[PDB]
Formats: sequence, structure tokens, C-alpha cells
Amino acid sequence: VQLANFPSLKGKRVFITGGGTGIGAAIVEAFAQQGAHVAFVDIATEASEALCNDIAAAGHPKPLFRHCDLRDIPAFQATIAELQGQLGDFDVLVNNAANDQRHKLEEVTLEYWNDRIAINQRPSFFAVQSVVEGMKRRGGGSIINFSSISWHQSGGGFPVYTTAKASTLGLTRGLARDLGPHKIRVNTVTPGWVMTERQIKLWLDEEGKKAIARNQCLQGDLLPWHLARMVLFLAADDSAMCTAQEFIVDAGWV
Amino acid sequence: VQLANFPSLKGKRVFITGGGTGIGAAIVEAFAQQGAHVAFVDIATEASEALCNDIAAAGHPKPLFRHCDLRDIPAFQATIAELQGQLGDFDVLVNNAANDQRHKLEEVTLEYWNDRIAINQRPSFFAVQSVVEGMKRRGGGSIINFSSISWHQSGGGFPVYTTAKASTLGLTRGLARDLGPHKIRVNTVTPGWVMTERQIKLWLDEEGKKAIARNQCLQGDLLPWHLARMVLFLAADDSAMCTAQEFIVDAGWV
Amino acid sequence: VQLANFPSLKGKRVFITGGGTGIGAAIVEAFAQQGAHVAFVDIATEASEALCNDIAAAGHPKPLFRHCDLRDIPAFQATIAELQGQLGDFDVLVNNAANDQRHKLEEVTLEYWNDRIAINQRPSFFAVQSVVEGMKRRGGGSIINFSSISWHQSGGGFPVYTTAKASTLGLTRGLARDLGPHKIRVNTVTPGWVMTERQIKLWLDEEGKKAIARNQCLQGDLLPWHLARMVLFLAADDSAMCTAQEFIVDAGWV
Amino acid sequence: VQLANFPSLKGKRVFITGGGTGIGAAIVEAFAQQGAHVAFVDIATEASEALCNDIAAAGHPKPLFRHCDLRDIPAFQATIAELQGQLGDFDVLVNNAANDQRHKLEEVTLEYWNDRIAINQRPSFFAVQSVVEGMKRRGGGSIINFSSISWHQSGGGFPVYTTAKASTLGLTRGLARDLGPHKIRVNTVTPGWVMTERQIKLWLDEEGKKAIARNQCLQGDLLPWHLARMVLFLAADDSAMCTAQEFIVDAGWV
Ligand SMILES: NC(=O)c1ccc[n+]([C@@H]2O[C@H](COP(=O)([O-])OP(=O)(O)OC[C@H]3O[C@@H](n4cnc5c(N)ncnc54)[C@H](O)[C@@H]3O)[C@@H](O)[C@H]2O)c1
Ligand SMILES: NC(=O)c1ccc[n+]([C@@H]2O[C@H](COP(=O)([O-])OP(=O)(O)OC[C@H]3O[C@@H](n4cnc5c(N)ncnc54)[C@H](O)[C@@H]3O)[C@@H](O)[C@H]2O)c1
Ligand SMILES: NC(=O)c1ccc[n+]([C@@H]2O[C@H](COP(=O)([O-])OP(=O)(O)OC[C@H]3O[C@@H](n4cnc5c(N)ncnc54)[C@H](O)[C@@H]3O)[C@@H](O)[C@H]2O)c1
Ligand SMILES: NC(=O)c1ccc[n+]([C@@H]2O[C@H](COP(=O)([O-])OP(=O)(O)OC[C@H]3O[C@@H](n4cnc5c(N)ncnc54)[C@H](O)[C@@H]3O)[C@@H](O)[C@H]2O)c1
Repeated sequence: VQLANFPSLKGKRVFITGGGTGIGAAIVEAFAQQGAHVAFVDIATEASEALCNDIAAAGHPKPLFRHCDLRDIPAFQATIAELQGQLGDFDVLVNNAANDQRHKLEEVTLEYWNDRIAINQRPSFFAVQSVVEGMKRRGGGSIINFSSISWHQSGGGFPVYTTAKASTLGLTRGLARDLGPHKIRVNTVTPGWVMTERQIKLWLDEEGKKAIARNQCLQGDLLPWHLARMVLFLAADDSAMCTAQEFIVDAGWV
Repeated sequence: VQLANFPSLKGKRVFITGGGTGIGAAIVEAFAQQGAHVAFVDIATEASEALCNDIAAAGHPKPLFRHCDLRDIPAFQATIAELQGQLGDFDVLVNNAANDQRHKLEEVTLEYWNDRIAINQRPSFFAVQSVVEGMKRRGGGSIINFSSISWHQSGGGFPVYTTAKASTLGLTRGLARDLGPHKIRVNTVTPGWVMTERQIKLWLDEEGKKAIARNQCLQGDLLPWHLARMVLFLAADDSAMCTAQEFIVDAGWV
Repeated sequence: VQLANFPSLKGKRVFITGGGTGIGAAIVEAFAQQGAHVAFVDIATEASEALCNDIAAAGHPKPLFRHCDLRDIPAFQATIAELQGQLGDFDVLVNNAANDQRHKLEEVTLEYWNDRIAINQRPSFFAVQSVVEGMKRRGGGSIINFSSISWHQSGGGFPVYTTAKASTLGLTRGLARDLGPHKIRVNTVTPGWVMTERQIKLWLDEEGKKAIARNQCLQGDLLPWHLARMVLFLAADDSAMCTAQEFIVDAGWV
Repeated sequence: VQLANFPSLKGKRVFITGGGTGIGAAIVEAFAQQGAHVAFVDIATEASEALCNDIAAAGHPKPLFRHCDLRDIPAFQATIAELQGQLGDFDVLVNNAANDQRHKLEEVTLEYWNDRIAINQRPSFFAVQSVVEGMKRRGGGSIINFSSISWHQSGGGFPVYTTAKASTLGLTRGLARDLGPHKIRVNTVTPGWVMTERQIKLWLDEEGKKAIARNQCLQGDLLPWHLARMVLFLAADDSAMCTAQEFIVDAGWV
């Protein structure tokens, strides 16, 4: 396949949450292949360091990895500030990190609910807070926040996850209004059922394969690279007047 | 005006969050006028006790008020269990309580963000957890969760509020799937700009009046009673096959 | 099983398209049970006459039936004017009629496309045109336009039908703005897969029964009366500040 | 100002309706700049011939223009077949043509309604019918159908136009399901208020300039080229698993 080049992304400073594995890793790789200067946080140290080495080996700018638990807001904001000290002000923020662990209403404790929101919802807000003054100094920027088809499909088996994934649309739309005067675009990206290693290992069974075939309009695997292309579009000059909106990349499910 | 009677609501046990003032108080009154046995929590003791006395004086079943800060999940769940001991299992849950205090991205602390979610998002989940076993014993039930046009309009000036208000759609839709086998309906109600005393006192100015007139299709005040009628419909047998959906009562704004 | 009474509907003048069978017949019955004065058009003469006699035998105001092919706009507008001569100005319009005949892209002729639009889309516009001056004289009114979950599902096998069913949202929303100054409300009602006799006999098989069970959150038949209750609500004073919006009655499918 | 290159578009055969002026002309230019072989229809002969000469003078493959009134389905389908004879099977279809003439409910005749639908709705269906067998032979393709924020805004003053613009979503979603097995993607593109020459000269006044400033989150003109970039993305291999969805390019209005 012959994929796009976005000359406007060369030299841009890009910060990604959860960039070590899964969709995050495809977004890190896609931006580095455009010549962007990427930084990302993850807790998966071995996979993250290997990804950075592989991208450099392929001829692209080595992404800057920092180990950071996104549940620790002070450590996360300190990490973003330290990376801004290395790369300069960020142009692009990608709020990708999540965790889709299943859970039942009747078993969720206060502590578990809090932890689900600390992983899936809170980091996005503090990431925006950490990058906006630099984006104003750079004359604008683009923020991409990840939702999920899970809440669109009324998906069962993880109601705190659906809650957090729907919340992304309110974060996007409130911020689009607040930040638009500074030429900062804020959009939602909503994947379908993406065949990452995690999805194949934990959640995909024969019944899940039959649900994909019934519900997708296009047959075949939705893959991390499909999502990465939409994020590159939304970060590039090509999308300069897109804001507040939801971009669904789902092979026709919802 | 000559408003509906819903014979199916007579004798039903109804729990409402934030029922002492504003839209909550109109929902308490509307259910009591149908002959339902209402219970509600609020922190506004004087207004809440006065509301209960006024409804009894008007000839209806006296609602049971309990003072409870919804930020304290253990106290809130204990309160629901104590009220179930008085009225029996609940048939209807209305997740109404919120707080729309304005705030700027750049000024939000970790503690403030946590408190916004503790008021606007977390109580709804634990309210559902507290009532579902009783609704199964009653052979079904109806859960009504409040969103807001704020996130639909990309409203500025309160991004944690828009985040929490969008999150309601994911709580509704994940739970509709999980609880539907038990004949428990779960729907979202989304008010427009409702002229409560709070809205008139804090947020309404000449510019806000001009925004209402430009954006509403129907001129005039959207009022608490308009929202109460939609909640009664969604709790009554008349709506027995509505679930997962959003009901917007907004005079045509969004 | 104890359904609502809407005192505001007693004596109201109600016009319904396609009121002789299916969901339309349930709407005609539901309005007559509230004491409204109903008129409706259909091509199904024997079923329509039988329904009017059954309603009269149940003790309600006998609906006025007129045979009319909605494809004939002049005849249809003349029929509405003649019924306005009998009942007075209409308060409520329900645009219900449709025909969901399946068809394949590659087989649709120009004449077939035009006929599909003549049945499914064009009548609604001219129904509104015919009732609006009377609604202005009555001091307002309520218009209910039927969509379908078909377009929300990306339903295959009838692309001109999905086209016409999505078009309802644009009719509703353009007219909500144009008619709101006259206190005329305009809303969309979107049924799920309603077990009318026609749906069961034309389109239902064992696979369809499995699709209903997988996709509905609430098990059991979505029935004409469920849709009728939503239309009563939207026509009654209880919904006086609902306009422009979509009300989905689908047991949680979409 | 350094816009993307999509190598997958070089040599692709692209058919555009209404490609002579406005957004259509920007789409024609953008595809030709990528090295695609473009054909388009319009009624604006002098503007269309000029555009083809300007594109040729810029060094790109010269688009093929044919004069055709899209209201004449047989003539339109014959024109597509003749252009397929010149370029080969089409890979990409862009259903862009429309006409937003204002009109009032009370003044619309049967003939005017039919003409509005003949211009704004019917051509898209027959364009798909004319290109699909070639797209199957090419092993897939991409269809882009234009909606409008007008229906999302509940825009007044043109109810047949809002009807036709909402109808696009049902055309897109029914066909995404029917054509997905052939690897044909079908998506909706929904512009905001795009500052074409026609919009500025017909519809813009000082009030409209204030409405744009209040409603857009990003200040400044939404331009034809912004829409063109979204259409390129949806036609390129980068969007190979996008189907059934709406892509809104509106500077944050709706
Ligand atoms: N994969 C899908 O099918 C799918 C579907 C819809 C939505 N999404 C969304 O796409 C985005 C990416 O999804 P994914 O499937 O790649 O997820 P994933 O769980 O596979 O990967 C998330 C990444 O974030 C990291 N991460 C998790 N918790 C962390 C923490 N506390 N601190 C730091 N890093 C942490 C993980 O280590 C991992 O590298 C998410 O927002 C997800 O909700 C994915
Ligand atoms: N009023 C509007 O214009 C509007 C618009 C859209 C959405 N809504 C939604 O409608 C619902 C009700 O809104 P409202 O305008 O009546 O709100 P409000 O702020 O006027 O009333 C909320 C009620 O909840 C109570 N409450 C707040 N914090 C509490 C806490 N910690 N513990 C216990 N009780 C607490 C308050 O005392 C009050 O009685 C909310 O979900 C709101 O987001 C309202
Ligand atoms: N039944 C469902 O599952 C379902 C699903 C979603 C949407 N809907 C919508 O609900 C509405 C009612 O659906 P239904 O299932 O009762 O439809 P139906 O086809 O069973 O009944 C439509 C009625 O309109 C009449 N009608 C059809 N063509 C006519 C014409 N040319 N002139 C006059 N009358 C004519 C029919 O005779 C019939 O009584 C429609 O708008 C439909 O699109 C229904
Ligand atoms: N411009 C906007 O603000 C805006 C807003 C939202 C949606 N849109 C949509 O974007 C698309 C393009 O809009 P636009 O503003 O460039 O429209 P436009 O009216 O300026 O241009 C449409 C083009 O189609 C051609 N056309 C019209 N009727 C024709 C016919 N009978 N036969 C052949 N060609 C015909 C015109 O000559 C013209 O070149 C449309 O689908 C429109 O509905 C535009």
C-alpha cells in the first residue's frame, strides 16, 4: 500500500500517551516516518525502548520514551515539562492511552472505579493543560482524543470503560470552544475493533470473529495503521479547519 | 395546562439524586403527584424539608428526604439501603444531581478535577449499583440519567463539566446492555437551558437571553416541569421498550 | 399495562397518514382513546373502515377515514382540506405512512426511484403545507415525522428507503426552525423493528428472530402500541418544549 | 501551507458531480494535483472549461469536462458511460453537486419540490449505479457523498434542501452495507459554511459574518480547499477501512 506524506508534519513536536504498544505504537511510528520529533509515555518499558530503537534503525528521528504511570498526575505533568525542555514546545497531542479491562457493575468498588477513571479519563485533561501554553507560543496546535465504538454499540461487560470513552466527546467539545481562539484544534478519533496483539490475546474468540463479520461493512482486519493515518491527517495542515468533531474509523460497524 | 396522569406510577418507589431544588425538585413533585413513593438525597436541608412539607400539604405522599453528600460513596450507598428498608425495593432511579460551576483549563488542580467528577459523574454509577438487586426482585425498573446540551453545543467555560455530562451517554449505553436482560431500562435525558433559580441567579445575563432567543426554535422559558414530564414518561409503563437512548428536551437548541 | 391519560388531547384534531394498518392504526386508536378527533388517509380501504368501526365499538370518537394515494399530491391536499372542513383546523399531524419494499441498487429504474420517493418522502412535506395555516390559527401544534432505525443500522437491501428515512431528520429540523415562531413543534420518531403483521409476514425468518435477540437490549416484541405512546407524548401539552429532536423507540438496537 | 501527497491517487480514475465551481472545482483541482485522471459534469460551461485549462497550465493531468444537467438521469448516465469509455472504470466517485436556493414551506409547489429533489438528491443514487460495476472490476473503490451542516443546525429558510441534505446519510449508510462486500467504501462529507464565491455573493451579509464568528470555534474562513483535503483522504489508500461514517469539516460550528 502507498501511504500519504504530510510535509507539514516534518519537524513538528508530537506528544503521545500510551505510545509503546498497540495503536499508540503505530501512531508513534507513523509520525516518526513523517520526520516529526515524537515523545511518548508508557509503563511498558521493554516494548517502548524496542520501538524507539526500531524506528531509528529504519532511518527516522528516534522518539523520546519516558516511563510514566498516567495515574500519577504530578509525575506525568513533570514528565511533559521535562520533554518540552528537550524537544521544545509541542505542536500535537495524542491522548491515546486507555485500558479496556472488563468488569461487572455489581463487583466494582469505589477504589476500582476511581482507578478506571484515573487510567482512562483523567490523564487526557492534564495532558492538555501541560501542552497548551507551548501550543500558543507555536501559533496553534492539534489535539486528538481517543474514544471507542464501545459506547456507540451499547457494549456490555465494562460500564466504567464505556462511561470514560463517552466522556472524551465532552472533553473534546468543551476544549474546542475554549482553545479555538488560539488556533488549537481538538477532535475525537473513534476506533472500531482494532486487531492489536492485546485484543487478539484477551478478548477475541470465535463468537467475536462472527460479530466482526456480521457488523463490519468491509471484511478483514481493522489495524493500528488505519487509525494512525486518521491521526496524521488531523495533526497535519490538511485538516486546519477541523475541530470539535468525531472521526470514526471502524470499517462500518456503528 | 392539563398534564398527563400515569396510572402505572401509583405506588412505585422512586429514588432521585439532588431532589431538593431545581429540576430535581420538579421531578420529586411530579412523581409524588402521580402517587409514587419518592425518596431523595440532597445537601440543601432547608429547601428539601420545605419541599417535602409542601407536597404533603398538597395531598400527595410525603417524599422521604435524607441529607447526604454524594461525594461520600459509602454514606450514599448506606443511605439508599436505609431508604430501601423504609419504602421497599426501588422501581425507578433518577440520576439528576450535578453542579455546573465554571472553571478554566489552566486553573484546574488535580483536587478540583477529582471533586468535579465526584459530584457530576461518580454518584450515578454507585446509585445504579445500589438499586439494581431490588429492581430485579421487582421484575424490572427504569433508570434515567441526566446529560446536558452543554457538550452538544461545544460549550466553553467548564471543560470538566462537559466531560462529565458526555460521560452519561456511556454510562447509559453500557448499562442498557448489561441490565436489559432484567427488564431494566436505562435512558439519558438531556435538558436545554432550563430557567431554574440557580441559572437565573448565577449564569443568565443580557447576552445569555440573546443566545436563548437566537438558538431556541420555540421562544420562552424551558422550565423544570418540562423536564419532569419526560422523566415521568420514561419511568411509566408507556415507555417499556425505550432503552439506551437520549431524550433531548431543549426547545430546539441542539 | 395501565397506560397514561393525556387530558390535553381531548377534543384535539389529529391527522395521520397511513393510519389504516400497522403502527398508523395503533396511533389512530391511541388518539381516539384519549378523546381526540382523528382523521386519517390510507389505500387499505377494508382494513381502515374496520378499524374505524372497532374504535367506535370501543366507545371512542369515530375516526374519519378517507381513501387517498399519497403519491397524488393534489388529491392528498384536497382530502386534507375536506377533512379540515369536517373537523376544523388540525392541532396534530403524524407523518407515518411509508413502504419498506426491498430493492437492489443495480435494479432500480428512474421510475422506481421516483415512486419510492413519492411514497416515502414527498407526502410529509405537503401534509405539513396543508395543516400549517390551521395550526397557526389554533395558536400552535405538533408535527411528528417517522424515521427508521434502518439508516442508523446501515441496513442493507433498500438504499432508496434508507435515503428517504434519513431525509425525515432534515425535514423535521428545517421545519422546527421555520415553524417554531408559530408555537408549532416538529419532532422525529424512530422505531426499531416493530412486530406489525406486515413485518412478521413479509420480512421475518428464524435469522431475523436471532438478529432481534442479539441486537435489542430488552428482550421481547417491540409493538405498535409502544410507538403510539411516544407519539401521544409528543402531541400532548406535556412535551410543549420538545422540538427538532429524534425520539428513538427501539428496545436498545441502535 | 505544505499539503499532503497521496501516492495511491496517482493514475486513479475520479468522477465528480458539479466540479466546475465552488467546492467541486477545488476537489477537481486537488485530485488532478495528485496525478489522478479526473472527469466531471456541470452546467457552468465557461467556468468548467476555464478550470480544465488552468489545471492543464499548472502541469497536471487535464480533467475531462462534460456539460450535463443532472436533472436528466438518462443523459447523466449516458455521460458517465461515455467518460468510462475515455478513462476506463472509475475508482472514486464524489457526489458534490447541489443547489441551496432558499424557499418557504407555504410557497413550494409540487413542481418546485420535485425539481429540488431532482437537483439535490436523485443524481447521487444514479451516479453510484453508473460507477459500481467498474469499481467491482477495479477490485473496490471509494464514494464520497456531500451533506451539509444546514440540517444539523436546524437551518431555516430551505426545508426541501435540509431534507435532501439529511437524506445523504441514509444513501451513504444503506450503500456502505450493500457495497462493502465489493471493497467499496461509502462515506459522507459535511461542510460548514464554506466561503465559495456563490455563498459570499448570494447569502452573506454583516449578520452572517457575526453568526460565523459566534458559531465557529476556529476563526477565519472555511474554504473549498479544506473540504478538498478531506475528500482526498477518503479516496486514498490511507482511509481503506473508513466506511458508513460522516466526516464534518466545519471549523467547530455543529
Ligand atoms: N483496540 C481497539 O479495538 C480499540 C477500540 C476502540 C477504542 N480504542 C481506543 O484506542 C486507544 C488505544 O487503544 P489500544 O487498543 O492500543 O490500547 P492498549 O490497552 O492495547 O494500549 C494502551 C497503551 O497505553 C499504556 N498504558 C495503559 N495504562 C497506562 C498507565 N497507567 N500509564 C501509562 N501507560 C499506560 C499501555 O501500556 C499500552 O501501551 C484507547 O483510547 C482505546 O480506548 C481501541
Ligand atoms: N439547568 C439547566 O439549564 C441544565 C441544562 C442541562 C443539563 N442540566 C442537568 O440537569 C440536572 C439537574 O440540573 P439543575 O439545573 O437542577 O442543577 P442544580 O445545580 O440547580 O441542582 C442540583 C441539585 O443537586 C444537589 N447537589 C449538588 N451537589 C450535591 C452533593 N455533593 N450532594 C448532594 N446533593 C448535591 C444540589 O443541592 C441541588 O439541589 C443535572 O444533571 C444538570 O447537569 C441542567
Ligand atoms: N415496522 C417497523 O419495523 C418500522 C421500523 C422503523 C421505521 N418504521 C416507520 O414507521 C412508520 C410506519 O411503519 P409501518 O411498519 O406501520 O408501515 P406499513 O408499511 O406496515 O404501513 C404503512 C401504512 O401506510 C399506508 N400506505 C402505504 N403507501 C401508501 C400510499 N401510497 N397512499 C396511502 N397510504 C399508503 C399502508 O397501506 C399502511 O397502512 C413508517 O414511516 C416506517 O418507515 C417502521
Ligand atoms: N458552500 C457551503 O457553505 C456548503 C455548506 C454545506 C454543504 N455544502 C455542500 O457542498 C456541496 C458543494 O457545495 P457548493 O457550495 O460548492 O455548491 P454550489 O451551488 O456553489 O456549486 C454546485 C455545483 O454544482 C453545479 N450544479 C448545480 N445544479 C446542477 C445541475 N442541475 N446539473 C449539473 N451541475 C449542477 C453548479 O453549477 C456548481 O458548479 C453541496 O453538496 C453542498 O450541499 C456546501
